[PDB]
Amino acid sequence: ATKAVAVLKGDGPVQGIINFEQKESNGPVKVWGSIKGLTEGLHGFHVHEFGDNTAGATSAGPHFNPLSRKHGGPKDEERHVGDLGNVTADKDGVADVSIEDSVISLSGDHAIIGRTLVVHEKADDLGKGGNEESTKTGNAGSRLAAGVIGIAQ
Amino acid sequence: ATKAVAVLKGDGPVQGIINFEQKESNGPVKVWGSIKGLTEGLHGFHVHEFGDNTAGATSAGPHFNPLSRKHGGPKDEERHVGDLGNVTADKDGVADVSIEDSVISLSGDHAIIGRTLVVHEKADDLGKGGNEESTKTGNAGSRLAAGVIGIAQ
Ligand SMILES: [Cu+]
Ligand SMILES: [Cu+]
Ligand SMILES: [Zn+2]
Ligand SMILES: [Zn+2]
Repeated sequence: ATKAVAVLKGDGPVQGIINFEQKESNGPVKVWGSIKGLTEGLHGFHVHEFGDNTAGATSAGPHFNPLSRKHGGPKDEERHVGDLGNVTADKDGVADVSIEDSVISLSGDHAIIGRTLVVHEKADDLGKGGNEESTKTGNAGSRLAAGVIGIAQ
Repeated sequence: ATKAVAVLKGDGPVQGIINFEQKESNGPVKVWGSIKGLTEGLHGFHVHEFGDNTAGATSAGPHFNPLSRKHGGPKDEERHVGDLGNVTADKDGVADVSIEDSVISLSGDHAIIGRTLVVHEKADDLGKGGNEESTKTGNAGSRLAAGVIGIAQ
């Protein structure tokens, strides 16, 4: 199997460790971990194009989009590769993340290795907001914490 | 061209930004930037295998060594792929980094993308120390700051 990890950090209290596991290179990627310090409810959760934290999460660029599609939810065919949807924080501000995605990969020329995982201020509307921003960013708001996705064992 | 970047941070004052650029996939990588907060003198500078920052630099594992060789300096045939030698801090604690290397790559199956760049407390003896530790780590001592190597624009 192949594995990766991202340590999420930002200017505020939001932080966590997200693990990626891919049993087979043709297979789904399991994404799991704990993010704390979040407001209760939904938060946009995306892989952004660049593993560049020189200006914090801002320098990460847009959602990772090698197929040049519009923004969607992870279940949509029309989505960015980076569109992992939302994660949900409980009443104590903890998101016990558990996602399985068949579009992202840890290998190949479209790998998310070396790119940036971002958790956002607000819910990702999954492209259903009826404006141009919805089909670009999902209206998820600011970037609360980010981490470069690294090779793990 | 292919570009990457690592933002070095740690538990102490040591921090910096190191850029990577590779014009051709079978050509050299230019490595440049700045590191501050260092003691004056030589500091070991390596790519470690894993981009796992969950325990800071400690979780990055050993020097990246896909070809199973002994530790050396960058200009030695016998070296780890990750062996980038020493950077030099001036009297103000600032190391201005300007390296060209033809062993590391930003692409291919042994790419350093998603792995960890680490700056160390002591000089790297470049494998010439004449003890077991020399041919493993170069006696570079503790890891002062580290960053996962990410894809840059
Ligand atoms: Cu995002
Ligand atoms: Cu090292
Ligand atoms: Zn998107
Ligand atoms: Zn080495």
